[PDB]
Amino acid sequence: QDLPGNDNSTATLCLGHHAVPNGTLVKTITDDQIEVTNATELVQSSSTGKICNNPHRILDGIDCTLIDALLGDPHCDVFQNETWDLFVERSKAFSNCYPYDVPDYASLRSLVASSGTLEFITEGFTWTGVTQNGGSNACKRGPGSGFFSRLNWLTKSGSTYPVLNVTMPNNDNFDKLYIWGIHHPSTNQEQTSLYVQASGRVTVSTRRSQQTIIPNIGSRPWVRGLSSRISIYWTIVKPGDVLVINSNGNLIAPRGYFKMRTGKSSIMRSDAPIDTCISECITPNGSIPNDKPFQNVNKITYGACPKYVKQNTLKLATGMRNVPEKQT
Amino acid sequence: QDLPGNDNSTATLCLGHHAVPNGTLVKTITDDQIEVTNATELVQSSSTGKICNNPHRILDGIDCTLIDALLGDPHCDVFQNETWDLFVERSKAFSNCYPYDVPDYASLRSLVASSGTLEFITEGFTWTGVTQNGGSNACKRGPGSGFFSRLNWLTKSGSTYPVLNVTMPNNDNFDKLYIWGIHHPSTNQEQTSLYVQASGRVTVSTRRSQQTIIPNIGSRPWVRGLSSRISIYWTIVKPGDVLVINSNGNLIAPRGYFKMRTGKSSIMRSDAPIDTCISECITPNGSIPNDKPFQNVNKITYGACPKYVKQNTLKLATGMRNVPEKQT
Amino acid sequence: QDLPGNDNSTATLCLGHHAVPNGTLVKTITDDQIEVTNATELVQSSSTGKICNNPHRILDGIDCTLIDALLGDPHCDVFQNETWDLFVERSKAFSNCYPYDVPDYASLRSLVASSGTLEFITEGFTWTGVTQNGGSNACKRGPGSGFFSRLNWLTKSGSTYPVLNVTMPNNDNFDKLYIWGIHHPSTNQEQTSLYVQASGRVTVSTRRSQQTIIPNIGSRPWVRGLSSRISIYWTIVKPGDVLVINSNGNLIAPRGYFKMRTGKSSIMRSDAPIDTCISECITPNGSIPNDKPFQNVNKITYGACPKYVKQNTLKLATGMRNVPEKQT
Amino acid sequence: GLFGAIAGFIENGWEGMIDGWYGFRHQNSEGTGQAADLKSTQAAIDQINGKLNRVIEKTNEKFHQIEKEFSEVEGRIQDLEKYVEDTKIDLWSYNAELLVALENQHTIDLTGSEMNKLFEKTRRQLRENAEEMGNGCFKIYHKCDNACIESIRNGTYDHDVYRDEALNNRFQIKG
Amino acid sequence: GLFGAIAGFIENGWEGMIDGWYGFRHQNSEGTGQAADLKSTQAAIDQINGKLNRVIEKTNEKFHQIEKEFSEVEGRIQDLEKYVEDTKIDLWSYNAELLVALENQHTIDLTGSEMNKLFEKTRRQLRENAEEMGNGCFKIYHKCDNACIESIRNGTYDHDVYRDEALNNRFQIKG
Amino acid sequence: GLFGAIAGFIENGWEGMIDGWYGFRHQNSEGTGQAADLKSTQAAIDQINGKLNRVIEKTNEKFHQIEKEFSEVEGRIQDLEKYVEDTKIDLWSYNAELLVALENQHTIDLTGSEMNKLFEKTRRQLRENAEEMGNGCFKIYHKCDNACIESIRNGTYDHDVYRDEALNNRFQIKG
Ligand SMILES: *[C@@H]1O[C@H](CO)[C@@H](O[C@@H]2O[C@H](CO)[C@@H](O[C@@H]3O[C@H](CO)[C@@H](O)[C@H](O)[C@@H]3O)[C@H](O)[C@H]2NC(C)=O)[C@H](O)[C@H]1NC(C)=O
Ligand SMILES: *[C@@H]1O[C@H](CO)[C@@H](O[C@@H]2O[C@H](CO)[C@@H](O[C@@H]3O[C@H](CO)[C@@H](O)[C@H](O)[C@@H]3O)[C@H](O)[C@H]2NC(C)=O)[C@H](O)[C@H]1NC(C)=O
Ligand SMILES: *[C@@H]1O[C@H](CO)[C@@H](O[C@@H]2O[C@H](CO)[C@@H](O[C@@H]3O[C@H](CO)[C@@H](O)[C@H](O)[C@@H]3O)[C@H](O)[C@H]2NC(C)=O)[C@H](O)[C@H]1NC(C)=O
Ligand SMILES: CC(=O)N[C@H]1[C@H]([C@H](O)[C@H](O)CO)O[C@@](O)(C(=O)O)C[C@@H]1O
Ligand SMILES: CC(=O)N[C@H]1[C@H]([C@H](O)[C@H](O)CO)O[C@@](O)(C(=O)O)C[C@@H]1O
Ligand SMILES: CC(=O)N[C@H]1[C@H]([C@H](O)[C@H](O)CO)O[C@@](O)(C(=O)O)C[C@@H]1O
Ligand SMILES: *[C@@H]1O[C@H](CO)[C@@H](O)[C@H](O)[C@H]1NC(C)=O
Ligand SMILES: *[C@@H]1O[C@H](CO)[C@@H](O)[C@H](O)[C@H]1NC(C)=O
Ligand SMILES: *[C@@H]1O[C@H](CO)[C@@H](O)[C@H](O)[C@H]1NC(C)=O
Ligand SMILES: *[C@@H]1O[C@H](CO)[C@@H](O)[C@H](O)[C@H]1NC(C)=O
Ligand SMILES: *[C@@H]1O[C@H](CO)[C@@H](O)[C@H](O)[C@H]1NC(C)=O
Ligand SMILES: *[C@@H]1O[C@H](CO)[C@@H](O)[C@H](O)[C@H]1NC(C)=O
Ligand SMILES: *[C@@H]1O[C@H](CO)[C@@H](O)[C@H](O)[C@H]1NC(C)=O
Ligand SMILES: *[C@@H]1O[C@H](CO)[C@@H](O)[C@H](O)[C@H]1NC(C)=O
Ligand SMILES: *[C@@H]1O[C@H](CO)[C@@H](O)[C@H](O)[C@H]1NC(C)=O
Ligand SMILES: *[C@@H]1O[C@H](CO)[C@@H](O)[C@H](O)[C@H]1NC(C)=O
Ligand SMILES: *[C@@H]1O[C@H](CO)[C@@H](O)[C@H](O)[C@H]1NC(C)=O
Ligand SMILES: *[C@@H]1O[C@H](CO)[C@@H](O)[C@H](O)[C@H]1NC(C)=O
Repeated sequence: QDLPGNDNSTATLCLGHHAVPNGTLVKTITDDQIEVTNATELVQSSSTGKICNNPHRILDGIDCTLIDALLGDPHCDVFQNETWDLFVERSKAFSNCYPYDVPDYASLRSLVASSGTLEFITEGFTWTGVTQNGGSNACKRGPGSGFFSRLNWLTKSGSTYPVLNVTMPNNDNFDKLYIWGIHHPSTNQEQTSLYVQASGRVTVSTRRSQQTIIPNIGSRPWVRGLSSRISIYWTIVKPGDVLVINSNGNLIAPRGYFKMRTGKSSIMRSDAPIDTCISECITPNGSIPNDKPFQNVNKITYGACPKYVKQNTLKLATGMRNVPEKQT
Repeated sequence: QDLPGNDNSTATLCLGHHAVPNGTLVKTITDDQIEVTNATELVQSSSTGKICNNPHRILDGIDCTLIDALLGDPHCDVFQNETWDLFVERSKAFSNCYPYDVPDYASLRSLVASSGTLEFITEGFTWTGVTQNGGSNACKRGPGSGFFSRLNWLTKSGSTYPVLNVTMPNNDNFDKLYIWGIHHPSTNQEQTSLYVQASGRVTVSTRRSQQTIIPNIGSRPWVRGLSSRISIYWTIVKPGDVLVINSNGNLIAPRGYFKMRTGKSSIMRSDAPIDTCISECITPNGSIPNDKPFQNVNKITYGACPKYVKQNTLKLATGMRNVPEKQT
Repeated sequence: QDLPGNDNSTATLCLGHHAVPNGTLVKTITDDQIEVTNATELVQSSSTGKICNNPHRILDGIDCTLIDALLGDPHCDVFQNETWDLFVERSKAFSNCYPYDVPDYASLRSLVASSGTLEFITEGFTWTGVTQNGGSNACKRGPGSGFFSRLNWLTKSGSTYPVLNVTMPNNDNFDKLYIWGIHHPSTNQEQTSLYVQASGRVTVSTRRSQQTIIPNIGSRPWVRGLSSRISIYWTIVKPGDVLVINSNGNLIAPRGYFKMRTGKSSIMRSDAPIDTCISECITPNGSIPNDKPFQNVNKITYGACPKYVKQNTLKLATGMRNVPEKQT
Repeated sequence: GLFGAIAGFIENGWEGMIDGWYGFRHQNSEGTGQAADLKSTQAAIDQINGKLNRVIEKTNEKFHQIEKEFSEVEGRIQDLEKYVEDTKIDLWSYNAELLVALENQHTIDLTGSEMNKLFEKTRRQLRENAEEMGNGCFKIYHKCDNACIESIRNGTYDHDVYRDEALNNRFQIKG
Repeated sequence: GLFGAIAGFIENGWEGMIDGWYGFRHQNSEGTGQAADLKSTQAAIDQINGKLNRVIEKTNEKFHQIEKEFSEVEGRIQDLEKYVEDTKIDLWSYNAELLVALENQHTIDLTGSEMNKLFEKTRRQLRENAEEMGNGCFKIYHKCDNACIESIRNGTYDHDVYRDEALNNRFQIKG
Repeated sequence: GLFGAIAGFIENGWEGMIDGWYGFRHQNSEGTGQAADLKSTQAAIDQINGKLNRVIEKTNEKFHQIEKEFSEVEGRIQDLEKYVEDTKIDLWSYNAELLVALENQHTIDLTGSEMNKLFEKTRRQLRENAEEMGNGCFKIYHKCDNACIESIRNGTYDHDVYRDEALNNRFQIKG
């Protein structure tokens, strides 16, 4: 095309790719240590060590267990009508009120903890023919004897205890959770002294269910001067239903109902300090950043968190093979 | 080879691939919207809205619950000795017979529902010294009072309720499921009136097990004029074993046994209409076609169904990249 | 460079790859039978049929169930204070001692089986005012009548079964598991004869819990001449806690405690013969080699085993495509 | 695409090729015209059907399972029932999403492979008689009428037949 | 690497190329010099970002789950609670491990593909005027000054412009 | 295969090559001969061993799990126990099946890659002295005795040594 050139020479072009002096090792299908130019870590492996108090409502239980907050141990009256997204239960929580036990504590703690509210409505129960407001010197309301704020201990008026037979409709729009209980005396003399009859009986029923618990007289170990226990029970009454509480003795009566909610609330045991900062993923070790897809901090989590994995490191290559000419 | 020519010219060949004007978007490892020539949908996402009555045996419960069909609520006598692959429980099911409760209703409904049969064999139980066939005006057999067809309510004869002690061997080839119960009176006067003793007791035993239930006298809420309940219990008696029913009061006796089967039967709550058509996958929303590998209609399913997935669409590219002649 | 050669000729080089006459078929993403030069089987599908007694401690239960070894059925006194990694329960296991039942047998067998030890410490319980060491002609200790080695059947002194009220602290470093029980008489005359009162009662409590069981008088089926049963219960007492056993009748008292451990022990039902050989993976079908990643021998396993899969064969191609020229 | 033919050196597709997935277009001394290649079109199709059949196979039947909808608040056991199913659903959703992604990625490379294989094949056939103009077209350096184009397309093209003609006016260094 | 360019015919990388991932070096008629190619460097980068964004997306929120730490020995139900979570953890661990392996494998082939594509592209452009020395360098058989090198690199190189010159001293069978 | 060499341009395999996976046959001035290539044979083997070792590693020990066989009909809790295990087994079965499929697919492309890489490598070495006859054989256009064939095979072939000879009787447009 162009005219015969008076010169003659060639040129050389070489293609190639960069390489870095340092370079990270990564796993592959066929090798488990191959060095690439660059990688990114896919496993979150460390907590800040603090539960960020934002954006979830974190209620610190301080030295109360959620069940004591519910029953209303004097030292937990702080929590009345409280609300949470995550209730944090501290290892140092204690109780000091009448010795109780909750047969299936596990489910009561669960269903209270998901409801997320401790909102109490007092109802006009009328106990005809018994003495109300009994308390104990093991559960002190300040100077005096006392009891759980939400429970009502009924004993003999004058020298009898009648067959209590009360009712409380759920004419409301929502489910109502009633917590009640039965007192187990330690001696037969204690049984008759308080409730007159030799054997109490509590039957709590709705149209849908019934439960009859009979007390058990006997000595248990000394807890706060007492050898007696009360066992805790719960009844949910659906809208339109009726609660009928019938007893001839040993009843620990409900003073009304807790409202049930359906939300995203939970409870978590942790001694991690709550701090002001915003983090959506909470583990009992404190909050962790959900930038990475997987995490290895803890298998217990609340909120938008990375998926727990056994691996503490998983590198994703974000660059080609590193084939250096020199080294550094 | 051949000879020098007079004409001289070249030619041009070009390779290429088709492209479509329309074209579907699809996800990849490296992009999440790349346009291909063609895709196919892997998520089944819609029901016909009808439970096809073929090929599975679908028994519509109409207004009976499977447990009422079992106990034999008068309004469900239709189901006696019925059989199913899938029992469909309707939201509109009701019961109108003596108020009962089944402690662990959940397991009784399960094990009846997998057995798949309600075949009843009446056995010659002989209740010596008590009145049989008691019924209630809350459970009407037509004009009169009545009871569950498969249960036998025993009351005193004149002045006495004896300690019943009967036995019924399983000399048969199969396991026998016996449904029995205990009556809880609402008043003490009711207890003594019916069963003479102040406290009934029912112990049902085999060589392998025993259960003793004691009744609970007290007022429950009014259900069909009654403040009493009966609680339902079940005993499976293995081949070669013996059933011994012993009671001094409050027994609701079995009239024989249900046969147990081992099959592919289940129960499903659904208000979807049953219709004549053939579909192997059933969800409570109606049947769905199992051509696709995954589905998003419902997580509850019976039969050969696609795997439930959260995704409501997952497109599998079934063609190359679409690179059209002109993008706009 | 070199000088002109008279000859003028070319050469031919051909590249290619080996092929084998035989060749295995394998699945791919796009085909499910493609023939490769060589494959390796990834599913372990056969047992040796023998449980290798190494390296795990395998205790053969011979004709004892772990619960009978625990309670101490005479015919199982062999197992006292034994220890295992895997307890093997044989189909031919039987029991011949007083008829008992364990409400939630399932959890007692589990927690004993993971503890891995049957180490018994006798404690100085002092039963004041009752007769000890009662036995039965259905549970023979050699020529004579006897009972479970670890249980103590108490009956009255003279005309008195006092209210037993004993205590036993856990001043130790570890959790203690106490097994106790209650006797259910078959006749009322039997109840009063043995325990004087018309109704026994057993309450076993710690600071953390209580359980009160009341017996149930009635006829059960004849098992070894007896119509009575004893029901078995367990109480774990944490370090620092106290056990209080209180009863006025029908107590089957603990003679001390079992030590609880936390290890890798389990129990497995199998009739596979134990043999001397070393294999880390055990299934009830015998041991299997854990060279392959997956297995299809049994879903029940103990030790380092391949993952159970439904597939009985999964071939991993370990060679190229086989494209033969002859055929074979 | 790993091979760089589709959306690569072959700039774009032909909306006009309604009779196959891959094919040929030519301009020669007699006219122009197009024709789809059926062998690579089948190769692409059968692989896509193969994977499609494997993913469309094996529905597992399930009958009595666990209950998955509750209407009363129970606590611990119901909590577990809901956890078992929720973790099951999340694991299967992960599987369906990774499966179609992995698959789609592979289908684009597989169809792309077939393009480039047709090209390389046509390249080898033409031996010294054509030059790649790098846009997916070959310049054939000799008179190639419609039957010649039919023989390149049906794989019977004898390159020797035109080697001298081509070679001469290919390397006629005279301009 | 499937394509055999990186760690293959291109012996090693250049620690010196600090301005791109792939590029050119040239010995030429007015000095030796290097320059990174930005089009293949972006292609490599965007695919890696794409996969990276897909794996970094979608954290599932979970609120009230099952309890995963117990402090009392319960037996059967607690045994099941521990089994559900342990099997969940093992399944997700298998998934994270296979995912990064599968991915890493693919990233090495993808970046390797881009290398080989730049090479093939440069090859096609140079048409009959260069020969591959098989080490990732082309010998350009004609006088190619810095602007010529710039036009090969920016894809405007007209091969015809140097065809005669090249072709002549490429096939000068005279030695 | 993505690259189209095995079961592609290399029509079939050699049952006779008992000493390697890939190799050379030749027919030169002193007769015919075959010889396996050990470098590509190791490359293919080591990758296959690598993946094989990764899939053959890590058995998880499990000790006390949940009971998986029942002998009495219990209802709700037993229903859940069977569901947890059945869903576990189906998830792991899906994993084993997708794993060997994914793998097998990749092993066929990996061994195919090595074939094509050996080819391309031999191609580059021969520079202007050979033509591909497109069936996996190169026609070497100069007198190449057994030592010449040995040097192509051991990568020391100097193409310049035969460039003039080859080039001349390669392009002798005279027929
Ligand atoms: C049944 O047996 C139990 C245990 O043998 C008896 O419980 C013990 O009762 C005594 C007397 O009340 C308790 O004593 C008090 O203990 C506190 C704390 O150490 C101390 O400060 C007091 O000054 C007094 O000593 C003792 O703690 C308690 N022990 C246990 C383990 O609970 C019970 O009294 C017996 N019941 C009957 C009716 O016989
Ligand atoms: C214990 O307390 C409960 C609730 O306070 C009492 O239940 C109520 O009993 C009355 C009288 O039987 C029931 O009245 C009946 O209502 C139906 C429908 O209106 C009607 O057919 C009857 O003529 C009569 O009016 C009432 O429904 C029932 N209420 C509930 C919520 O169950 C029970 O009587 C008390 N028991 C004792 C022994 O005091
Ligand atoms: C309540 O009813 C049950 C069953 O009807 C009665 O049980 C039966 O009692 C008899 C007499 O003890 C048992 O007979 C024995 O059989 C063995 C074995 O053959 C034999 O060696 C003894 O000498 C004796 O004859 C019979 O096995 C037993 N049957 C069952 C199924 O347990 C029970 O006696 C009744 N109880 C009362 C208080 O009426
Ligand atoms: C209702 C009632 O009478 N409560 C009394 C109780 C009960 O007798 C015991 O708690 C039974 O265990 O005993 C006290 O000594 C106590 O310290 O609590 C005083 C208290 O007034
Ligand atoms: C066996 C028996 O005597 N049944 C009678 C019952 C029971 O007394 C109550 O159901 C106890 O709650 O009461 C009736 O009024 C009823 O309407 O059912 C009449 C019936 O004959
Ligand atoms: C403590 C005691 O008195 N045990 C006696 C028992 C019980 O009376 C029954 O087991 C109650 O069911 O009866 C025997 O006949 C027996 O064979 O075991 C003798 C034995 O000495
Ligand atoms: C709790 O909230 C309810 C809301 O209606 C209120 O009536 C009740 O008195 C409150 N009690 C306390 C202690 O805040
Ligand atoms: C998180 O806390 C657990 C115990 O709650 C501990 O075992 C674990 O190692 C901790 N992990 C990190 C990353 O802090
Ligand atoms: C490594 O990759 C990550 C993600 O692509 C990126 O943020 C990081 O900067 C990369 N490293 C370098 C040196 O670019
Ligand atoms: C139910 O089936 C059994 C089968 O033997 C029969 O004896 C029984 O009488 C049947 N009863 C009814 C109501 O169909
Ligand atoms: C199926 O029914 C459920 C409730 O049973 C409903 O929430 C869901 O959206 C329905 N899905 C379809 C596709 O009908
Ligand atoms: C898209 O792919 C599916 C499955 O391969 C097929 O049935 C459908 O017809 C394809 N679309 C077209 C236009 O061919
Ligand atoms: C069981 O072991 C303990 C260990 O202290 C010992 O005291 C006890 O006597 C042993 N009993 C038997 C029967 O071996
Ligand atoms: C293992 O044993 C089970 C029953 O325990 C049996 O069904 C299964 O087929 C056996 N498998 C092998 C490989 O022995
Ligand atoms: C097939 O592959 C396995 C694993 O790589 C190997 O042990 C076996 O020897 C191979 N077969 C042949 C004939 O080499
Ligand atoms: C290929 O095309 C040429 C020209 O039409 C024809 O002669 C030849 O027979 C064809 N061969 C085949 C196999 O179609
Ligand atoms: C390419 O480089 C040449 C030489 O510098 C220049 O003339 C030409 O315009 C450039 N083209 C582009 C698109 O950069
Ligand atoms: C390659 O083969 C030739 C001919 O036998 C020999 O001279 C040369 O040294 C060989 N080189 C190597 C590295 O084997």
